Amino acid sequence: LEPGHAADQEQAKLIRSAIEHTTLKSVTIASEIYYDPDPRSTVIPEDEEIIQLHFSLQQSPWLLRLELDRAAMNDKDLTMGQVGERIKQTFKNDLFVIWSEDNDEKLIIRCRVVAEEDHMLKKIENTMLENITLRGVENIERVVMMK
Amino acid sequence: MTTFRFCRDCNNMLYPREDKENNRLLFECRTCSYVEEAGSPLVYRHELITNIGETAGVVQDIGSDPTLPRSDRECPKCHSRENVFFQSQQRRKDTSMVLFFVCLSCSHIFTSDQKNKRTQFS
Amino acid sequence: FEDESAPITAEDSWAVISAFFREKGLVSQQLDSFNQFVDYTLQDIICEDSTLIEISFGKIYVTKPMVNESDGVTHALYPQEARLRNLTYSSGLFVDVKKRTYEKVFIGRLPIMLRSKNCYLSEATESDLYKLKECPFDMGGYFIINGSEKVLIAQERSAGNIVQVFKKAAPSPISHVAEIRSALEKGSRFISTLQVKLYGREGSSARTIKATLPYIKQDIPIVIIFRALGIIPDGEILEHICYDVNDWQMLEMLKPCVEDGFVIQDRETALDFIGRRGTALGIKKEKRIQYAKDILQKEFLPHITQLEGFESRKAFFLGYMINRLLLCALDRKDQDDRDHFGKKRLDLAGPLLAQLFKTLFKKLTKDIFRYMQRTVELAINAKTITSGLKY
Amino acid sequence: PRQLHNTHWGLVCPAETPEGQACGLVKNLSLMSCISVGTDPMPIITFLSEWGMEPLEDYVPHQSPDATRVFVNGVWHGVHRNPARLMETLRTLRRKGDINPEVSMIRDIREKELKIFTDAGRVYRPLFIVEDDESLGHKELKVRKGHIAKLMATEYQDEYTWSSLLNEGLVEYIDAEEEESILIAMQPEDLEPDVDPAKRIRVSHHATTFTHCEIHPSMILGVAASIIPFPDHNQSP
Amino acid sequence: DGPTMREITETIAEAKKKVLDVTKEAQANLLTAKHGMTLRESFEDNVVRFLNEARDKAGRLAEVNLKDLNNVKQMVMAGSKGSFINIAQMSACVGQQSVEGKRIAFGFVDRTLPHFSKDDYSPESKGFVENSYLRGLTPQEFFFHAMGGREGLIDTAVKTAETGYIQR
Ligand SMILES: [Zn+2]
Ligand SMILES: [Zn+2]
Repeated sequence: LEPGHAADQEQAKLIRSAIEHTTLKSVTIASEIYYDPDPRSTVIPEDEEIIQLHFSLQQSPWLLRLELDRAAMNDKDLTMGQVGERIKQTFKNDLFVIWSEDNDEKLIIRCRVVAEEDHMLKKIENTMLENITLRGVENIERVVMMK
Repeated sequence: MTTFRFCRDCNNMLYPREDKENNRLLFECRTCSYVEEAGSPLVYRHELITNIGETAGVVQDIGSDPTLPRSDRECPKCHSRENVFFQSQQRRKDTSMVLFFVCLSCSHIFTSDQKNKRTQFS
Repeated sequence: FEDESAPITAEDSWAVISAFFREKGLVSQQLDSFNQFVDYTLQDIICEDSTLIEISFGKIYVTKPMVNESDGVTHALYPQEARLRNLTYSSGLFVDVKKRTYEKVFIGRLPIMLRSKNCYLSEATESDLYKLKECPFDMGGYFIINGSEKVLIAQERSAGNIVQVFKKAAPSPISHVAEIRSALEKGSRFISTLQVKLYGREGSSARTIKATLPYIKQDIPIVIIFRALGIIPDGEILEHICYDVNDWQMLEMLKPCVEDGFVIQDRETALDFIGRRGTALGIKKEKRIQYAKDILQKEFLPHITQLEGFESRKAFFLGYMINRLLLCALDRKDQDDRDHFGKKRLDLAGPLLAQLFKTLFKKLTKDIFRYMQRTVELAINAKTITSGLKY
Repeated sequence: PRQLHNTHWGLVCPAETPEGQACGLVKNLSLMSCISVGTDPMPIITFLSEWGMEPLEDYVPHQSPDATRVFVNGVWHGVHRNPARLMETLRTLRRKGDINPEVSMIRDIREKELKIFTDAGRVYRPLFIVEDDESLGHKELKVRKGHIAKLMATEYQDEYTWSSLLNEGLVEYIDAEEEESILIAMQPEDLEPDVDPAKRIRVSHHATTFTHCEIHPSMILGVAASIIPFPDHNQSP
Repeated sequence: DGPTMREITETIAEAKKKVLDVTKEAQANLLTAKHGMTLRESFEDNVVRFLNEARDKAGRLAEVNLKDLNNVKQMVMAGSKGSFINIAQMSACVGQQSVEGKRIAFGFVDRTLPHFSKDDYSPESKGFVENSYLRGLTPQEFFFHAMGGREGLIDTAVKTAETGYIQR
């Protein structure tokens, strides 16, 4: 670590999480594809508050839904916004992405392709879990602190 | 938990299809012309972190298995002290070392996981 | 007074052990193996391919050990003399042929294992042994060839007819494989190998499952093999693989399998699919379909059956391999341990002597066939065997 | 392959292997090992269906998921509900002698399988049977002083024999495969329902499951090592 | 020393408690995995650290004891053949066996030998040899010590072969 910062167990940890490669697959609990046709009202209860809350200051009826885990989330210093805006900045305009906020009790990401839908999705689901880099450097896997 | 169905006539796998007018989910057959409405909207599920498999092996004769360990704890149901117990039957590296017990009187499955998160253990 | 129902003590163990060695000695592995051959395995080989297009072979008799003398009577041969005289402690092998026209007999020599039922020392008393110049302390699980004492070291090898799933190196496109190396116990041990491979690794699009049949130049999707076997509906097939309806994870794993077999919807198209991957381009449909039926009947899981009406037996077994293969890819079971001794096997005198003796009895059988085609109008090379073994 | 595996216990010597190249690839059989010679499975396969083994021909999984599947020498012959009583009978037949001792029968309760082996080449050793068909106390070895008396009587007369012990269900032959399903006690004394500080430190008998007992632990050794005095006080190599 | 041997037995007994606790801990699911490590991985780690700490402290108690008359100690003090580890394995605990850097593995399904119950991760099960060579090893201890022994024989053959070609 940089000269004037070698006793900071706190910075060590920061740099650790900024090096240790982290994919979406390392933070995801499970993924599901639903038939949820009305981009306004949802067939999923828990997601009502999230589609509402996204109207303050094209899309296929098929929904890819990921459930993320807080432990791994806050552990690897990651924000719902970071994760989401990273996925978004990956699939061009070729994908509609929305996500619950850091306050909600459930971390969720919803995605719609933007007809062979069901198929492209299971492929996109794959690219997301393995290829997208949320944080870290390629190839660097474990990363440990020692004194 | 996507429990899927088969055709009524030709008994083949059904595939999800969209009724674009009333916006609902169907399941057609690609052999005959059969087609039905969907039970739930869930069409696919992928559990990166799973639980199923942990209890595999709980059989009626499990008590007669001599290689299994025995304890005398109490089961949350019949308080009978006749138990047989094993660790997670999944074979993943990232598993815990929690124990699963089987009441040999009422065959109830309980656990030593103080963070017990599930209700059925299946 | 010494209650005969009183528990046994640690010291009492040696009594049970002395009893063990009094009856078996120290080389029962050798004796027993060789005896099972000479007493059963031998006769069984004489009944396999024992008929020619007739001449059929029947019963076999085995002589006590003796020598072929140059300028003299056939002498009784004892081990001591065979060692000194650089001889071979063998015995006469006589068969019983049934010559019948269609459109005893001496046959080779068998080297005999000392102290086996056949040897002259097996029934010898202590003094009989001394007068014979054979130490009463000798154990005898060996042979005497050209005067030198020879031992057949046990050969350890993997057991046959056993399913085994294995993971695979990150490079290869096949993430898992379920293998069985079927082989018939008797007759002719045809080790045709069946492999059920799972294409694609965790995170690859549509992980498919294909099997490798013998004489077929392309891995075949499993759904197609099930239909070639008479199990047509997806429903019926999955049931042969997944014996639990709630296991949605496993059934999900086969979804791409079903799709990979869609084109084929009936038994004949399934058989033709296969027949074409094992036939040249100018062969006729029937011939093809026939080729595939014969393959699934004799080259496919031969340890189960080689007859006809047993396609449900092979379907369920094939389903069982697929089951265990997925049980591993689903991280519910660990890949099999290739080093578990319970799945190994040790070949000894008998089994070993049975590979050579089969192979040789089959060459003695070819020759006898070349004594008919070439005969437009007793022609038996006994040495074919006496040399093969001896060698 | 050249590593000393857990399943080698009692079947192959843990010490006698050569140095260098052949190390771990050339092995030696333990004093009491034997290798199966081979037997016909017909009678067993016949008896199996005579005892309720539903043919695989008429088996419907979605209809009887609990069913235990039975194999014989690798072949799946069928299914059987309530395998418990069949296994009891199977063990009794082999312990009488009606089923050749050499035959190996394994039931995996949790795995829902019953595998039988009749082929040659299988390595096995003998153990004391520890069934609890005795009332007076608890689980005990079936060999009692009276038996040993007969054994030693026959010795002195140089007719109760090793085969006698086998026939009267007192001892059994066990291969690595079957070994998986049992629980073996080291010293018969441990089935027992201020300590010598000079003795070595041994573990405790927390068992009521015992199914067998080692005739004597020193029999895991082969011929060469059986000649080393106090081998248990030496460094392994 | 008679009392020393007692200080040694207790030292090991104290090790088996620390191990027993971490087990109950793990079984209740209270152990926290160390970053970039599995529950099971860090569990094993602590158990092995405990078991070596034991062999070692057990060994020091024996070393200190021995008088200056003790011939083994006389040889060690001079520099001619000898070392702590030797006195430790002969007089006090022999220690934990191991193959491929880990404790003895479950070669049979979920157990090291048919003599144990399934899912037994205790020290006696997975290969800790409690006795010294003087006391003698139990049969299970003996087999485990032979598993570990074979390892050294195998790669001693390797190290040998590989080094001869590297040198040339
Ligand atoms: Zn249909
Ligand atoms: Zn209960």
